[PDB]
Amino acid sequence: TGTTYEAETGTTLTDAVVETLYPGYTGSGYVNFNAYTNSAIEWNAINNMTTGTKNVKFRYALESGTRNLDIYVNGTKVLSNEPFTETGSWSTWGEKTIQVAMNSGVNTLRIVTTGTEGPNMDNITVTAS
Ligand SMILES: O=C(O)[C@H]1O[C@@H](O)[C@H](O)[C@@H](O)[C@@H]1O
Ligand SMILES: O=C(O)[C@H]1O[C@H](O)[C@H](O)[C@@H](O)[C@@H]1O
Ligand SMILES: [Ca+2]
Ligand SMILES: [Ca+2]
Repeated sequence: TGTTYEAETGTTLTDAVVETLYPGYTGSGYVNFNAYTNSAIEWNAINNMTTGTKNVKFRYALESGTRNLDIYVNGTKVLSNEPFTETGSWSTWGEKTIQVAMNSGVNTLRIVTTGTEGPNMDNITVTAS
Protein backbone atom coordinates (compact mmCIF):
# COMPACT_ATOMS: atom_id res chain seq x y z
CA THR A 1 0.00 0.00 0.00
CA GLY A 2 2.81 2.49 0.66
CA THR A 3 2.35 6.03 1.96
CA THR A 4 0.27 8.77 0.35
CA TYR A 5 1.55 12.31 0.81
CA GLU A 6 -0.88 15.12 0.02
CA ALA A 7 0.37 17.88 -2.30
CA GLU A 8 -1.32 20.67 -0.29
CA THR A 9 0.00 20.02 3.20
CA GLY A 10 3.45 19.04 4.30
CA THR A 11 5.00 20.72 1.34
CA THR A 12 6.68 23.93 0.23
CA LEU A 13 5.00 25.72 -2.70
CA THR A 14 6.62 28.12 -5.14
CA ASP A 15 4.33 30.15 -7.41
CA ALA A 16 1.62 27.56 -6.65
CA VAL A 17 -1.48 27.61 -4.49
CA VAL A 18 -3.85 25.32 -2.65
CA GLU A 19 -7.18 25.08 -4.50
CA THR A 20 -10.51 23.28 -3.82
CA LEU A 21 -12.50 24.43 -6.89
CA TYR A 22 -12.73 21.04 -8.65
CA PRO A 23 -14.09 18.16 -6.63
CA GLY A 24 -12.62 14.70 -6.11
CA TYR A 25 -9.32 15.48 -4.49
CA THR A 26 -8.02 13.60 -1.46
CA GLY A 27 -7.24 15.49 1.72
CA SER A 28 -8.01 19.18 2.05
CA GLY A 29 -7.46 20.19 -1.60
CA TYR A 30 -4.93 20.10 -4.40
CA VAL A 31 -2.19 22.28 -5.72
CA ASN A 32 -2.55 24.57 -8.68
CA PHE A 33 0.77 25.54 -10.36
CA ASN A 34 0.55 29.20 -11.40
CA ALA A 35 3.69 29.89 -13.43
CA TYR A 36 4.53 28.25 -16.76
CA THR A 37 8.11 27.86 -15.55
CA ASN A 38 9.58 27.54 -12.10
CA SER A 39 6.44 26.81 -10.20
CA ALA A 40 7.16 23.97 -7.70
CA ILE A 41 5.89 21.55 -5.08
CA GLU A 42 8.50 20.19 -2.68
CA TRP A 43 7.86 17.29 -0.34
CA ASN A 44 10.21 17.52 2.57
CA ALA A 45 9.44 14.26 4.43
CA ILE A 46 9.16 11.21 2.15
CA ASN A 47 9.98 8.46 4.62
CA ASN A 48 11.08 5.07 3.29
CA MET A 49 12.06 1.77 5.06
CA THR A 50 14.61 0.88 2.34
CA THR A 51 16.92 2.24 -0.33
CA GLY A 52 15.99 1.28 -3.86
CA THR A 53 13.78 2.03 -6.84
CA LYS A 54 10.39 3.42 -5.85
CA ASN A 55 7.07 3.74 -7.67
CA VAL A 56 5.90 7.35 -7.23
CA LYS A 57 2.26 7.57 -8.32
CA PHE A 58 0.95 11.12 -8.85
CA ARG A 59 -2.80 11.66 -8.66
CA TYR A 60 -3.55 14.70 -10.84
CA ALA A 61 -6.03 16.39 -13.14
CA LEU A 62 -5.34 18.04 -16.50
CA GLU A 63 -8.19 19.20 -18.72
CA SER A 64 -6.30 19.10 -22.05
CA GLY A 65 -2.82 18.87 -23.41
CA THR A 66 0.44 17.56 -22.04
CA ARG A 67 2.43 19.46 -19.36
CA ASN A 68 5.99 18.58 -18.49
CA LEU A 69 7.69 18.74 -15.08
CA ASP A 70 11.29 18.44 -13.93
CA ILE A 71 11.58 15.97 -11.03
CA TYR A 72 14.22 16.23 -8.29
CA VAL A 73 15.01 13.69 -5.60
CA ASN A 74 17.16 14.79 -2.63
CA GLY A 75 18.04 17.90 -4.50
CA THR A 76 19.26 16.35 -7.73
CA LYS A 77 17.29 16.51 -10.96
CA VAL A 78 16.51 12.96 -11.98
CA LEU A 79 13.81 13.39 -14.65
CA SER A 80 13.80 16.16 -17.25
CA ASN A 81 10.53 17.40 -18.69
CA GLU A 82 8.58 14.38 -17.60
CA PRO A 83 5.16 14.43 -19.38
CA PHE A 84 1.81 14.46 -17.66
CA THR A 85 -0.86 13.69 -20.22
CA GLU A 86 -4.40 15.00 -20.17
CA THR A 87 -7.14 13.49 -18.01
CA GLY A 88 -9.90 15.20 -20.02
CA SER A 89 -11.44 17.29 -17.25
CA TRP A 90 -10.26 19.29 -14.24
CA SER A 91 -12.41 16.87 -12.16
CA THR A 92 -11.01 13.70 -13.76
CA TRP A 93 -8.22 12.57 -11.44
CA GLY A 94 -5.79 10.33 -13.23
CA GLU A 95 -2.66 8.54 -12.13
CA LYS A 96 0.89 8.60 -13.46
CA THR A 97 3.68 6.42 -12.05
CA ILE A 98 7.37 7.02 -12.33
CA GLN A 99 10.18 4.73 -11.17
CA VAL A 100 12.94 6.68 -9.35
CA ALA A 101 15.70 5.82 -6.89
CA MET A 102 15.31 6.94 -3.30
CA ASN A 103 17.05 6.22 -0.04
CA SER A 104 15.86 4.71 3.15
CA GLY A 105 14.93 7.26 5.80
CA VAL A 106 13.77 10.77 5.04
CA ASN A 107 14.00 12.13 1.48
CA THR A 108 12.89 15.12 -0.49
CA LEU A 109 11.11 15.22 -3.87
CA ARG A 110 10.49 18.44 -5.86
CA ILE A 111 8.43 18.81 -9.07
CA VAL A 112 8.87 21.97 -11.16
CA THR A 113 7.26 23.55 -14.18
CA THR A 114 9.57 24.13 -17.18
CA GLY A 115 7.52 26.04 -19.72
CA THR A 116 4.14 24.27 -20.08
CA GLU A 117 2.72 24.98 -16.58
CA GLY A 118 1.61 21.98 -14.56
CA PRO A 119 -1.25 19.60 -13.89
CA ASN A 120 -3.39 20.20 -10.82
CA MET A 121 -1.71 17.93 -8.28
CA ASP A 122 -3.62 16.06 -5.62
CA ASN A 123 -1.09 13.73 -3.89
CA ILE A 124 1.69 11.20 -4.45
CA THR A 125 1.78 7.59 -3.31
CA VAL A 126 5.21 6.02 -2.85
CA THR A 127 5.79 2.26 -2.82
CA ALA A 128 8.84 0.08 -3.24
CA SER A 129 9.12 -1.09 -6.84
O1 LIG B 1 10.87 1.36 1.71
C1 LIG B 1 9.91 1.65 0.96
O2 LIG B 1 10.11 1.76 -0.26
C2 LIG B 1 8.55 1.84 1.51
O3 LIG B 1 8.68 2.02 2.94
C3 LIG B 1 7.34 1.96 3.48
O4 LIG B 1 7.45 1.87 4.85
C4 LIG B 1 6.64 3.24 3.09
O5 LIG B 1 5.31 3.21 3.61
C5 LIG B 1 6.54 3.26 1.57
O6 LIG B 1 5.91 4.51 1.20
C6 LIG B 1 7.93 3.15 1.02
O7 LIG B 1 7.81 3.03 -0.44
O1 LIG C 1 -4.83 25.69 -16.97
C1 LIG C 1 -4.59 25.83 -15.77
O2 LIG C 1 -3.43 25.64 -15.32
C2 LIG C 1 -5.69 26.30 -14.82
O3 LIG C 1 -6.89 26.43 -15.60
C3 LIG C 1 -8.00 26.90 -14.86
O4 LIG C 1 -7.71 28.15 -14.35
C4 LIG C 1 -8.33 25.95 -13.75
O5 LIG C 1 -9.42 26.52 -13.00
C5 LIG C 1 -7.13 25.71 -12.89
O6 LIG C 1 -7.40 24.76 -11.88
C6 LIG C 1 -5.91 25.26 -13.75
O7 LIG C 1 -4.72 25.17 -12.90
CA1 LIG D 1 -2.41 26.04 -13.19
CA1 LIG E 1 -4.90 16.45 -1.95
